[PDB]
Amino acid sequence: DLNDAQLKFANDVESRIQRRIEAILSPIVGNGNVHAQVTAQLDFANKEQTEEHYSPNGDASKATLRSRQLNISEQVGAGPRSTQRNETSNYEVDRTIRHTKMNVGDIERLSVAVVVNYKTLADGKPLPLTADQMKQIEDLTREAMGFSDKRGDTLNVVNSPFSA
Amino acid sequence: DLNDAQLKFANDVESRIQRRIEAILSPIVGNGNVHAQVTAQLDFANKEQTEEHYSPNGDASKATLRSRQLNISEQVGAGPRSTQRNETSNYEVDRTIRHTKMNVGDIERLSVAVVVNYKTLADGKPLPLTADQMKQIEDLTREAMGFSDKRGDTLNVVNSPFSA
Amino acid sequence: DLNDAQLKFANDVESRIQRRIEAILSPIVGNGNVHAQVTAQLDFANKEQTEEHYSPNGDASKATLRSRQLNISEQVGAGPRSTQRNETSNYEVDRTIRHTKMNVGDIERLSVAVVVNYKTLADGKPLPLTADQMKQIEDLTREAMGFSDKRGDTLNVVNSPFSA
Amino acid sequence: DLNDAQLKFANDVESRIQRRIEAILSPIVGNGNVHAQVTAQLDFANKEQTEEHYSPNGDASKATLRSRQLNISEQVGAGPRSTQRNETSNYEVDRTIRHTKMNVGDIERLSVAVVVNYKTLADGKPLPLTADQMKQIEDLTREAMGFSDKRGDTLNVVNSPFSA
Repeated sequence: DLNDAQLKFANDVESRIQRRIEAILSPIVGNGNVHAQVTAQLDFANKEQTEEHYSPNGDASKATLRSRQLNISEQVGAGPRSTQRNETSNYEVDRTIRHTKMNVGDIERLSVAVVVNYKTLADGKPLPLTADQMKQIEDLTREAMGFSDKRGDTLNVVNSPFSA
Repeated sequence: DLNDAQLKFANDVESRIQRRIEAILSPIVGNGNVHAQVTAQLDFANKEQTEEHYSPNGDASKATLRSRQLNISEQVGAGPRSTQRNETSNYEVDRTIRHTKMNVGDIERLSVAVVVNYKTLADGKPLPLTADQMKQIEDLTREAMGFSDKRGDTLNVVNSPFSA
Repeated sequence: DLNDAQLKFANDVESRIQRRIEAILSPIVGNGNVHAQVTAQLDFANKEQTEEHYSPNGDASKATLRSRQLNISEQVGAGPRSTQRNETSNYEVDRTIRHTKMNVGDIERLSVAVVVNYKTLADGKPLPLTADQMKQIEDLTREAMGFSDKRGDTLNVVNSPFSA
Repeated sequence: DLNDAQLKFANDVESRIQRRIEAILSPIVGNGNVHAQVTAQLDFANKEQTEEHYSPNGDASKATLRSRQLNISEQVGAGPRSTQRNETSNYEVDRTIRHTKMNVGDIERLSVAVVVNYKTLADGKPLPLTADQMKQIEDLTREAMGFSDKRGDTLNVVNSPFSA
């Protein structure tokens, strides 16, 4: 029931990422000379979070006060000195409440496998690509897939001649 | 259901960013001599936040007072001196409450992949572009995509001859 | 639903900024010899704010009083002196409450990309523009776009010959 | 009843992982020259979790205070010294409540078995593949299956000639 809807959601996301990669990889490598497939680890767990933050007021310069009683006594007779300080302070503090409801269906970790073809010249020899072109393909695929390191995304692009 | 609506929202945003990039990249590079694709990491999490800020009043110059009782006693007989100061102060403080409801569907991180063609002169030789022109294309794409560093936007523009 | 309305709002704002830029850039550079595109980062977050400000009254010259009790005693017998001052003061303070509801749909950051053509004389040679003319175009575009530094606006105008 | 629905859910997930692997393994190894089967250990246990986190306030620099009473007495007569410090502090602490409902049907551990064929040249000799090609197949399968180490995923790809 709901599981099938989630699976179809994942399939559509993967297909659209695949198409976005293919769109940029087509003009330079050529139609059919590139194949990519995407798998997506998604987030279907309902989470609700409330965050409370208090600004520190331990420093007297940023401390906000409402009432303060400072009783000071010094009975000098060091000799028979007698110092007494009774201090009472009531503070008002900064407060920030944030309520967050995470979206259901977010992407947790995306791994993408891309395979490119060789280059057959007018003679027909399948000449492999170069390192610079491979790096360009890797960068383009990283851009298309929305590659990020916090998610833990992995990308692998290899070059090999396609079968007949 | 709602996930499909969010996905269509993302697709429309990406398509419009793509079209905006293409619009400026067309007059100089030429029709079809430029291809770009956009992916958008969006924000579909409902957040509500209330912020409270208190202006500090620790300095006597900016401190606002309502009532103040200052009892001072000095019984000089340092000898048998006896100083006593009882101070009570009630303050009124500046207060700023901000209530914020973040919009659903905002952009978190935008990464854009742009590929340009080579230059075929009247002879037909695919002459590659220059560094200055590449920098101009990068700047134009950054302007079109709304490039920002707080979001974490990444842009990659590479030059390569298009396939037939 | 609402997201589409917000997107159309952004598109209309961007189109009108584009048209305003084109309107002034047309008479001097010429029809079609200028192309500009605008992207707008907008504010669709409902914010409500209440601000309270108290005028400081720590200086006796600007302090407003309602009731004041000053008991002073000096029993001179420094010898066996005995000074005692009990002071109680009730103040009335200036107060300013400001309630603000920010508009939904305001502009946060505007970045604009403008491209101009070269100058083809009667012979037909595409002569590039000059530094003074480029500075004039930059100033005119800044004026049209409502360029501001608090927002974080970025503008890029480059000169390049248009393609056929 | 529900068990059959869960089993069909597992079968669909396994079939889609199998198809994703086959899709990338087809262009290079060839149609029919690759066979893969997937088994999935799934999560059909309803879990509900509430998490509470308190920011530490043991350091006076990050400690937020509401009321503080500090009575200090020093009766010097080390001699007949008498120090007494009575300190009472009321704190306000940061608080974060997270409520999480894990999705039913998540993947716990995925193990995948892939078998590839040999290479029969124009002569017909079944030449085995190379180490580099085997490593490429392993990497592609890891990418397709969403291989992860936290889950405990295991992958085994072996090379052997297919039977008639």
